[PDB]
Order: sequence, then structure tokens, then C-alpha cells
Amino acid sequence: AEINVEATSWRRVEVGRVLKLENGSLAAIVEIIDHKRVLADGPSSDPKLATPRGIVPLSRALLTPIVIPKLPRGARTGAVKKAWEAYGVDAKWKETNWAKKQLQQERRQSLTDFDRFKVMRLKKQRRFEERKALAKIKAAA
Amino acid sequence: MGRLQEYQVIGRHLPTEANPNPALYRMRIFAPNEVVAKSRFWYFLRGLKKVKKATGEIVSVNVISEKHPLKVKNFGIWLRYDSRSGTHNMYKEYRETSRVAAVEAMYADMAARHRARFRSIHILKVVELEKTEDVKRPYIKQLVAKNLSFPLPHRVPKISTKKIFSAKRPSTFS
Amino acid sequence: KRVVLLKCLDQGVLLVTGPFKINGVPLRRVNARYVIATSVKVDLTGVDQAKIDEVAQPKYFTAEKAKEKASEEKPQKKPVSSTRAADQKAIDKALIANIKKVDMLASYLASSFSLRKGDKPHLMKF
Amino acid sequence: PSEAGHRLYVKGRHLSYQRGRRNTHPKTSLIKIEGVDDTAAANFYLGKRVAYVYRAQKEVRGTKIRVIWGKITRPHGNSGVVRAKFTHPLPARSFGASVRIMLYPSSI
Amino acid sequence: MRYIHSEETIPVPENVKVSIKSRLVTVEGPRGKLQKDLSHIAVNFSVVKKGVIGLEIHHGSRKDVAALRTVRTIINNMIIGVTKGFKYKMRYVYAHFPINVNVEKNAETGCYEVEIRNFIGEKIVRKVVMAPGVEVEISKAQKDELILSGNSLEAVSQSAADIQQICKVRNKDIRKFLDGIYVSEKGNIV
Amino acid sequence: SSFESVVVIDGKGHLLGRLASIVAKQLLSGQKIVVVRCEALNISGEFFRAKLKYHAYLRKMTRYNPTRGGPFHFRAPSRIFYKAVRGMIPHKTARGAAALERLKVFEGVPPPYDKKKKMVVPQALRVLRLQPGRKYCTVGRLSHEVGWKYQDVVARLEERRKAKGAAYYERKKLAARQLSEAKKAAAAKVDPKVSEALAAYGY
Amino acid sequence: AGTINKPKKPTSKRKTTRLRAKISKRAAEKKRKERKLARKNPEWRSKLKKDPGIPNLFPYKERLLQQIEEERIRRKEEL
RNA sequence: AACGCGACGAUACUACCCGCACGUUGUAGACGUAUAAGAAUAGGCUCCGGCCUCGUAUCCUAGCAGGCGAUUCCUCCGCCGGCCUCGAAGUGGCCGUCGGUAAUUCGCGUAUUGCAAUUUAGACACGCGCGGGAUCAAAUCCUUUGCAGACGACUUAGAUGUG
RNA sequence: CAUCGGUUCUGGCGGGGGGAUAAAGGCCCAGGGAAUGUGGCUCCUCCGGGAGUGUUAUAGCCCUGGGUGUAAUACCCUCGC
Repeated sequence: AEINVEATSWRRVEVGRVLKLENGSLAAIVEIIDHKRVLADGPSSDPKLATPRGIVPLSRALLTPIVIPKLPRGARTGAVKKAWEAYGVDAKWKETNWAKKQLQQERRQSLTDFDRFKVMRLKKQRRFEERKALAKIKAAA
Repeated sequence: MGRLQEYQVIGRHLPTEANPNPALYRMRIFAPNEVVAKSRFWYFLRGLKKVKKATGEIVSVNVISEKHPLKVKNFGIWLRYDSRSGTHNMYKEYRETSRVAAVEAMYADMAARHRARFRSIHILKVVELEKTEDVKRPYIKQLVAKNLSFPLPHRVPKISTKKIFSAKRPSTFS
Repeated sequence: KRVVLLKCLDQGVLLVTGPFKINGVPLRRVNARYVIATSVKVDLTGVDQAKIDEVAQPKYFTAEKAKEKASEEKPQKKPVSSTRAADQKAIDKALIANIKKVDMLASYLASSFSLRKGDKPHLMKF
Repeated sequence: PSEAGHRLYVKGRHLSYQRGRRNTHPKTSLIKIEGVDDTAAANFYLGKRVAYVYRAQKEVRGTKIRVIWGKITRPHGNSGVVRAKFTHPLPARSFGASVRIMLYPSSI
Repeated sequence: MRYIHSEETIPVPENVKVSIKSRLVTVEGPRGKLQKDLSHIAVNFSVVKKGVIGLEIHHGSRKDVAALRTVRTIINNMIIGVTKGFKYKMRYVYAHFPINVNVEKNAETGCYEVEIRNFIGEKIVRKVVMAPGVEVEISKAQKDELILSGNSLEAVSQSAADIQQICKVRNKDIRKFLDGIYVSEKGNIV
Repeated sequence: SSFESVVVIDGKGHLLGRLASIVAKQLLSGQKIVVVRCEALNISGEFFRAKLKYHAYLRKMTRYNPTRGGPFHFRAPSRIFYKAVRGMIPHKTARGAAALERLKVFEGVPPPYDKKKKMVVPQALRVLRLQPGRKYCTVGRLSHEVGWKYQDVVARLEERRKAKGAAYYERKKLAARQLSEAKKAAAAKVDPKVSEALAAYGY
Repeated sequence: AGTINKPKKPTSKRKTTRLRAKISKRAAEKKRKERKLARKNPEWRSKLKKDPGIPNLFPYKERLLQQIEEERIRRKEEL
């Protein structure tokens, strides 16, 4: 009975699923209200990733690949904070490519005119070596 | 019907020589503000007792805030609404975090499903279901199930309405 | 162009310099409503404030303007006064000495500014 | 040689006059600035000077190019369109033409 | 009401090999191979158990829940077709003029071709071309019987229906004139 | 928001009226718009309603002389889209006429638009607008059923264009792979101070 | 019906001013006429209204009946 | 379509073509007016390791509106020629010559437009020019015909002939 | 361009007052209770997980009272820059 099914695999909203809100902060689902809203708590030590406990609409949230394992339904802020520091949600979020893209975005928007000029100069300096390497690669093969 | 707040409105008949201490009547009224709350108090009191606004007074208006706005709760609302035929009962249930949010969801749902306005709906009882065995509507019973986890297929990405043209066809899988 | 502010004069006028050997802008007056203040700040240590005030005297620039205009009106360059040239060199020697310490700042001041595609002035930090 | 541009202004388009459904008022013009998409972004360019540059036939005082000067007064709507007032009302034929929003007078 | 989750199960025999990709079901069996495009129905396929295919709909209405039964029956019929096959036995009866049926296999098209002649003494020669995969034979065990066999139930039943509809009496009493070709038996080959 | 010299739009997967409204607003704002593959545009609702509407359109004709003044019914998908756009523009004025001269519509992707970037409008995309389970159709099928004669010619030209684009895609994959190896090779020769400065700046 | 291949004359939704004014006046005259026939109507009308009652699916209907019975006994004891 | 399009033949004349030589010449309106996979959206991309909300991206972007001389580099761009190639309204690839070229660093010049005044700068089309190369054509009126015709229009014929 | 006056649009900041002296909530203290029953135990098994038991265990939750507390914040009103 060889069954070869290749189908889509969505991320699921569940108790312990970590959401990323529009402001850049993180939350964890502690109880599901309906198919459009959840109850969430962001008890992170970092002020940027912190989110007050409350109702989160699922339209304004993004499903991160971080799920806190074995989190009880309706656990209060102390229990969610204990699970957060136990699982190390912050470190996994820093390893997540979404936060790397966000950090790159902040580094790009925090530039002054002198910074942009220096970026252009160092990018040309790097581009010289990349162009030489590409020319060598095309010449060899 | 708007950002609603629940008020206790306590009123009474004006004291006379026959009754130096008239009876006090307290009601729990959902209204956008205190003027509407007092108007609804006088309306419901005219519907039950020999008191009107010109012969009575408002002893107190207080705001009843939710004890636990951070706890997900099931609410059962028993209501009467007036249609072309007459007055009919409805029992409905809402999974919300406060009585006021349940009442706004109630008003939106009755407006959407039965074309009933604010002027034609009487909120008779709003109760909390202490146990999940008291839940009767299947659309709440599917939400109070054990280990409820579901995906969200076909999520249209939120793209800014001021950005007219995009160079990539968007995906609906995140 | 990118210049260095030396002193804020009265009624919105500013005293600026290039320096002259860096990008070609001499000692000059500008208006504060037509400049953008970049967050970088060149150290003024070694630049003499007495000569800065001497340039900031009210009739340092507007004097003899009718004289060069009448003298020049084959085309020929209007001659720069020896006082202007000497003050320009004396102010900008220490300024160039301070600029050369910071890396890429001399090239940054020699280069010109221009808006590119996607450059939004309401979101930039200067 | 240098391989860069020489632009120190923001591009804009002259959309229409201040109007209702039927009655138009040429004394005030509507301009869409490039990259400005809300009132918070338009607040930066309130007060800036905007020029409409066009080309005429007869050469007057060394050029065949004429400029109408004006400035941005207030935002219009919610989508970053701004209202502008010029020394003379802009031509009705220039609906859709390009205008230059300069960075002066500067508060930075 | 929008049901959060609804699911169906399809058991698969050991001989059957099922490959599903982008709602394109390919079923392989001892008798042959069938292919079907179910891209018009929003179904999520999965393997919930070894040898069981799971059909699911999330946040669907009652119609979307009910369509899973049609999908289940279609895939089950494909499995039954590639495992045992489908067979329609038809009988042609006549009153006075004997009906002549000749079955050939057009090789360039690779399909069977049934030729019907002398129906109510008519001089026209009716011709029905079969769907690919449908094999038509004249039964030697019984009298005036055609046998249509295949792996596709839709193809076999539609070919049998085409044979039944092409021989239809017109402008006559159907109480008196009883002639035609009729589907007698419907079943499996094995 | 960005002003461009010309905006080339892929008509595939787009809704006719929403794309027409957005294109007409851009045309009156002063932007040149070239829409290609108008046979792949979409109309919401299943095909019989669009066929009914076009036959009701075909019913309307002037009585005394059908060679003048009457509604001229165009069976091409490009000019169906052009009619949809022209209904949204004050075309009887000089401004509306000049706005319409900034628009070009085609069936398929004729050269040199085959070697140009084709953008999409997310406010009119059928997959992002219509609810799943709702029915739709294509403008090309309606055009073919009401009298368009060049469905097959445009089709064959499209497989030729797609084969040439596939060859271009293999070339672009090879170029991207060699660029990646060039970056990996140049990572060992560029100054670490420069690399650290660029990484800190966000590049 | 062969509507799709051969449509008929469309039914116009664009109402005319004559029709709008006439419909409004007939509606007002009908309202006055039904008010007159309501004042002249001899059909019996109950003063009391038949109350719909309490729904069966209300989970605390038993507790509400307990409360009503208890308040009835309290009022009878007070009286 | 008499304000839709294509192919072909011959093209006198300043008429045609090539180069630079510029416009009180015209343009619903240059200012980096940069960017080709297809396809699916209850699934895709890949270098096969993994990746996918995100074009908030990539390329390009420094110098008298961008000079001169070096130090230095073999990177980028452009004009020609050859070979291929591109028909949906036809154009790109490779090779070779030539010319330019901060990826690093330095010197000499910038002023005086006087505290802002469009940064007169691009493209296409047109005209006047010269300096060169190329070619020596038709249509109409008129006479005639009757396959035609109210009149125009149309089918013919008129240069040596089978007139 | 600077400094002003009249009218007006818009942004930010520093305070005060009120309500259940917000309601919550965090951290402690003292009780009580339940399941969409955690750990444990038992029985089935495709051994992937289900089923039963009971009140915290190798998760937690709910209700009541007290302390931090004249806590913060939301909302409304208000004094200014």
C-alpha cells in the first residue's frame, strides 16, 4: 500500500504557538477564543519583544516556527514567563531568519548620510573582488 | 452597538408625604454613555412601574467593570427582539472576555442575521457558563473542545493599499 | 555640496567653508533655511576664533562688490583678494588637519549629494 | 568621471484643482508627491516650495523656460496628496504634469 | 456555521499505489492506472495511518464538508477500478428485425467501435466509438449480449449509456414497440 | 508610490473592473500603462453570466443605420478591457482622450515586451480577491465564444515565447550560481574590517 | 429558456420621477386609509399580551424558577 | 476603417543617404525617467545544503554638470568589423581592434553666480547648413475606348507597334 | 530671511483630579473546588497513542479573603510648555 502524498503543511495555532505582531514583538497563545482571535501573552525580558497579555486578532499576527512545548491552556503570566525562560524563546527568535531580516531593516534605516557614503565606498571595494572572482570563474569554466 | 459600558442605574420615585422613603430600583444597562443609560432606565421603568422621569429621580449611575477581562469566558444571552410578527425569544452564546464585548457581538450578530436594531432588542439576561457542559450551541461546542488546534489556509498577505504595483505574485501560505 | 559651519550669524545667516582645498567652496555666507545639518561634526580645535570673527564682520563680503563688478563689467577671472585668500588658508589649514584624522571624511566632503530612486527625504536621517 | 545624478528635489504630479463634484477652484492645486502616502509623511513637506517648470516659444531674458512658483500649504485627504498655492493658478492643461518639490525652507 | 475540522478516511489495499500531488490523484493497480484532477475541490490530503488516506477540510461550510463524501467515493471507485474492474452486461432484444452488432478495434485511434445495423429495419448504420480503456465483446455464453469492461467506471457506464441512447425508437408507441439495447447487469469484472 | 516611465502589467489572474479602475486612475494621474495578456484576465462569476452580459451588449444596435453611431461590439479581449477602461475615463474631453493615448493593450506578450519586467496589481488579483469556492471565468474564452478568431495564433506564439523564456531561465540560473560561487570566493579576499563594517551597517 | 444565447429586453431599474411621486402619494394615502380602518375596526383586541416565556435551552432556567418561587413565597409571607 | 495595417516596384527636383553644425523649431510634460522565467495559491523555489509575509529587494550610485598630473588596476562602459541570431508590430549573443575608465592613495585648480531665484543639460521628430557619396521618375489635363457612366469616377489605348 | 500681531490646522511633552481612590495583573499569605485531569498507577494496543482512576505530584487552572497599595495603566475631565 504505497501512498505518496505531497501536500501543504501549514503552521497551526495552538496553546504554546508563538505569534509575531506587526510592531515586531512576540506573544504566545494561551487560549484560543475563536478562529479569528486568540488570547496571548508576551512575557519577554527584552522590552522590544514584550507584549502585554490580551486579545490578539489572528489577522495582525504571524505564525513563527517556535512552539513552547507542553504549555497548559489558560496559564497565567507567571507560568508563561517560566515556560518562556525555560524554553529560551528569545534565543530561538534571534536564530530565526525573520528577526535577522528585521535587524537588517533597522540597521539600514538607522543610517546617516556619512554612513550611506561609507556603505557605497565599501560596497564598491567588495564589488571589485567579487567582479575579479566572477571573471576568473567565467574564464576557467 | 458601539463601545458599550455596563452601568448600574438606581432610581426612585420622588419622596412625597405618603412615602418619605420610596423604593429603589436598580438595573444593569448596556449603553454607550450615561445619558443613554439613564434614558434606557426611564424607558424600562416606565415599562414596569408608575414612575416616569418627571415624577422620579436618578439616585445613582455607576460603571460595572469586568472582574476578569483577561479570562476567556462563555456567555449565554437570553433576549427578546421585536419583528414584524411580534416579540420573540432568542438564546445565544458568545465566547468573549467580557459581558460588554459579548453584548456588542450580540448586537452585531442580530443586526447581521435578523435585521434587528438597537431600538427593538431587549436584553433580558446575560449569564456566565461556569461549566463547559452548560454550552449548548455547536459553534461554541466546537471551540470548547479538547486540544483545539487548527491551521489557517489561504491567508491573503497584507500589502499596503498605497503600493499599487508589485513585482512578485504573492503567496497565500504564511 | 557639503560644507563646514563655522559660526551662526544674525537673522538666519551662517558662515561656512568647504574647506576650499577639499571641495572648492570658499569662506562664504549662506542662509539657514537652505541647508541640511548632517549629524557628523568636525572638531574646530586649532581654528582661530579671532579670525573667524574677523571673517564674520558684517562688511567682509559685501565691501568693494561694486568695485569688482565695475572693473570686470576676452573674459577674465575676477581676482580673489589677498585678505580673502590668506584668511581662507589660515582658517582651513587646521580644519583640513582635523578632517584628515577621520577616515573617509575628506572624500565625503569632496563628494556631492544627490537623491536617488527610492530616496525619501521624510524618512532619512542626516 | 562622475557617474551620478544631480537631483536635489522630489518629483510630484499636478493632479487637479481644489474642487467638489462640479465646482473647481483654480486658486488651490492638488499635488501627489512621490513616495508620500499618508498625512504624517505630508507633514514633512508642508511649507516646502514647489515649482512648475515649462517651456515657452519666445526667448525672454536669455531663456525659453518659464517657472511658476508656489508652496505646499496643507495635506489633502489621507493618502499623502498635498494642497499647494502658487503665485498664479497652474494651467488646466498641466493636470498630470510634473512639478518639483524642493527641500527648502529647511527645518533639519 | 463554519466547521473547524472535518475529515474522511479511505483505506488502500496492498496492491494499490496512490500518488497525490496538487490534487491530482494517480491510482496504480494490477489492472492498470487511473488519473483524475480534483483541483476544483478544496481538500487537504494526508497519510493518517499506514494504508489509509486522510481527506480534510478546515473552516469549511456544510457544502464543503459534504463534498468530501463525493471525493471519497470517487477515489474509492478509482481503487475498485484498478483492483477488480467494472463490467456492464447489456442485452439487445428485437421483435421482428434481428439487430446486427459488430465490434471492431480502430487501431489508429486505439479504441473500440460498435456498429449497429438493421434496427426496426432501418437502412442507417449506427456507429458508437468507445472511450479509451473500454473493451467491448459479444458474449458467447448468452444470447444477444454485449459486455463492456474497463477500469474507469465513468467511461464504461457512459459508453453503455451511449449505446442505449443511440438505439431509441421515435414517433411510435413504446408500449407496443419494445425494441432496443438495454443495460442488464452492472458489476465488477473480478 | 513611485513614478515610472512606463508600467507593464501582466493581465493574467487579474479582475477586469478592478484592474480597469486602477489603470484608469493611473492614466488620469499621468502614468503610461501597457497591459499584456488580456485574454488571461478574469471576470468573477461563472461563464454563463458573462456570456449573457455580452449577448445583451450585442443586442444593442442602432436601428436606422448600423454603420454609424451605434455600439460597435469588439470581440478581442484587449479591446474588451479597453472598453472597460474607457467607461471609467471622461473620454469625450481632451484630457480624457490624452489619458487614453497613454494606454496600450495587447493579446499575449508581443516583442519587445517579452524582454521587459511585467508587474502585478495585488488589489485586482483574482486569487487575493475572490473567496475560495466562488466561480470565475476568463475573458479569452468569452471572446472565443463571441467571435474572436485568434485564440490559437496567440496560444502558439505564447508557447514559443515560453520556450525562449525557459532557455533564458536556464541561463539566469547559471549566472546566479556563478555569482554565488564568486561571492564565496571573494569572501576570503575582501578585508575583514570592510566585511565587519558592512555587516554592522546592514549589508 | 434560451436566455443566455438570446437575451430579451432588459428590465429597467431606473425609476421615473412620475412613478416615484405617484408611489409616494399612494403610500401616504394607504397609510391614512389603514389608520382610518384601524380606528373603525371592530375586531377584538386583548389588553394583555401573551408573553412568549422562557427558552428551554437556557441552562439556568431551573435556578430562575427557584428564584421566582422563592420570591413568591417571600411576598406571600410579607403580605 | 476614405485619420487601421503589411509587402513590393520606380523614385527627376534643393528631392535620397552619410558626418557634424546648430536651432527665440515642435512634443498631455526626461532628470538613475535601471530590473524578461513560467506556473501554483488546500502550495511553490533551489546551487539539492536548504529556503518562501515582506521589491523595506537587486544593480548602479565619489571626481570643474565632474579638470590636469601621478600612484595604481585589469574591473566596467561605448563605437566599429566578422560570425551567428532575432518575424507577434523583427535585435541581441560571442569574438577582435580602438577609445574612455579611483578598486587604493596623493598634489594642483575651484572663490567674485557676492545669503535662494529651472540645475536652460535627455529623447524623438522637424528645418536651415555645409563637406562627401548615390539616382536621372512619374501622375494629371488632352485624344481615344464602352467591359463603364447623370457629371465626376471606371475598363482601355496613345513613344515604331502583332500600333 | 529674522522678530512680531490677528485667525487657524496639526504634532509632541510635563503635571493635577475622578471611578470599586479604575477594574485587572505581578509577587506573597490563608482557605475551598473542579476538569477540556498534570505527574503517578492500571488496561488495551498499529505499541504511535487512547481509555479508566483521582485534586498537584515530575504541569497548571478557578473561586474567596488579606498585604505590597494612596501600585501601574486604560477612560473622562483639567493646568501648562
